[PDB]
This record gives sequence, C-alpha cells and structure tokens, in this order.
Amino acid sequence: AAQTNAPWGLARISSTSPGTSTYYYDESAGQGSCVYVIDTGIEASHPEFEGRAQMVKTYYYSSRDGNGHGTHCAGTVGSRTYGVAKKTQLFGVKVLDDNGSGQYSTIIAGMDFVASDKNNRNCPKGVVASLSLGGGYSSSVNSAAARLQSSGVMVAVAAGNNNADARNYSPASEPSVCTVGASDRYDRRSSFSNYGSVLDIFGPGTDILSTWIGGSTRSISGTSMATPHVAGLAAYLMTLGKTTAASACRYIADTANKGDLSNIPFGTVNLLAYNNYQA
Ligand SMILES: [Ca+2]
Repeated sequence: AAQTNAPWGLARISSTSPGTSTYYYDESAGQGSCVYVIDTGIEASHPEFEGRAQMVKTYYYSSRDGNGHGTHCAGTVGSRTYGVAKKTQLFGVKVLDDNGSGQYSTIIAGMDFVASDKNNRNCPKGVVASLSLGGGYSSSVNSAAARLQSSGVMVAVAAGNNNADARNYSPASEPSVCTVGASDRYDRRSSFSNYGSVLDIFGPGTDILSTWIGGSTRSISGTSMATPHVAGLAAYLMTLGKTTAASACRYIADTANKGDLSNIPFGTVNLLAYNNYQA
C-alpha cells in the first residue's frame, strides 16, 4: 500500500532517505494488534479512528480527552491518515489530566491496568503500549514500565524533551522498555530530544501532523510524537509476524536506518525507525 502526500514522519519510516512524501506499508496495517495509548485520553469519535478507538479506563472525572495530546499520539499510532498502523485497535487509558499532567502514582496504576486489561481483549497479533509521558527519575515508575513489558506488552516510552541524558527521566530510563528519541525532517536529532545510552531508537518527532480534539488536526513536536511512531511500527511488525512484544524493540533497532541522524552525541544510538517494507 502507498499513502501519497503522507505526513513526513510516515514517509520517513518507510524510506532509507529523508525527503520523501509517500508512506509505503503492507496493507495488513496492524490489523489484529492492539495499542494502548496511556495519555490524556482519546477522542474515539474522531472520524480518523474509524471506530477502531475506544476508551477503556480513566483516572479522572471523565474519560474525555480535554487536552488533545492523547488524541494526537493515538492518531500517530493508528489513525487512517496520520497513523503508522492504520488498522490497529486503539485503547485509551487516561492517566493525564486535561492540562497534560499526571501524578506518578496514577501513571503507575494505568500501566498496571494495561497489564491486566489485555487479558479481557482479543489481540491476536499482540499488544503494545505507547507512553508519551514522564518526568524525572523514579524507580517506581521504571518498575511499573518494566512490569508492563514483562507482562507481554511492547512498551514504547518517550525519551523526554530536555535536551539531556534520558538516564534522569522516567519511564525513559527503564532499560527493559523501548525508549524513543525524536528526529526532524532533515534527519537531525530534534533540538529538544533527550539522548543517552538508554535510548533504543529514534522516530519522527518534530512537526508531526495528527488528530486533535474537536475532530480536528494539528502539528506538534516532542518525543511524545516520536513514541507512537515506534509503537505503531511495533504493532505493524507484530501483525506481520516479524517480531513479538518481547523482541520488537530489538527488532526495530536491528532493522533501523543506521547512521542517518545528525547531532547524535557520543554514547547514543544513531538508529531511526524503519519498516523495511519491500512491495
Ligand atoms: Ca531499552
């Protein structure tokens, strides 16, 4: 399949080179996988989700995404026009308030929720969780992310946006999950992206067009935007049978575009998520 005039990040994950515009992908498109987006919620009614999104849990008064961030991230995972895995099932877990903030205890609870809830869901190609969230180092947050991964979920987490070593951020610094840095459309490390030895991979994160609340769309930037590219890629590859939740991060690193990125410090991987799709 080919989506012409795709958002740059989708085109990027299907090319060995920057500057293309067409997103090339297998038509299976993540069908039969499930991605939990642990965030501010998901506006499941957005036409771009095509009925494939639902809220499953909220830690606030409403399950409504009153922010947009979670809807944007979910769109990069799995919306029709803006998503990597255009046929995946999306599940929203609202651990962040409508200002985009959340307490670690709540974030932890939402991770543990997913680890359990996936037993109520039919996800024959496997389960992914996208965590475009986090703050400073917390062993409890890292442990929660490690538990979610150990439970059989492919966990992708944002590296953080401090132009700093991700060792000091959580859940970014949990080694056992897939920690995602951000790049821009010219294959630079995004200005804000964290870096460091704990990063596993980079994905598109500067100027990423996706869904927003009120049935809208917008472009925003962050390691929060890179993370769902990797989560969606994992779902896509799991549906293809190329990898598993336990092994997907490593597979994505194995198959990434290598050495393409500029302003990558010493000790940080130079690896950009790539679907290796061959029609
Ligand atoms: Ca890792």
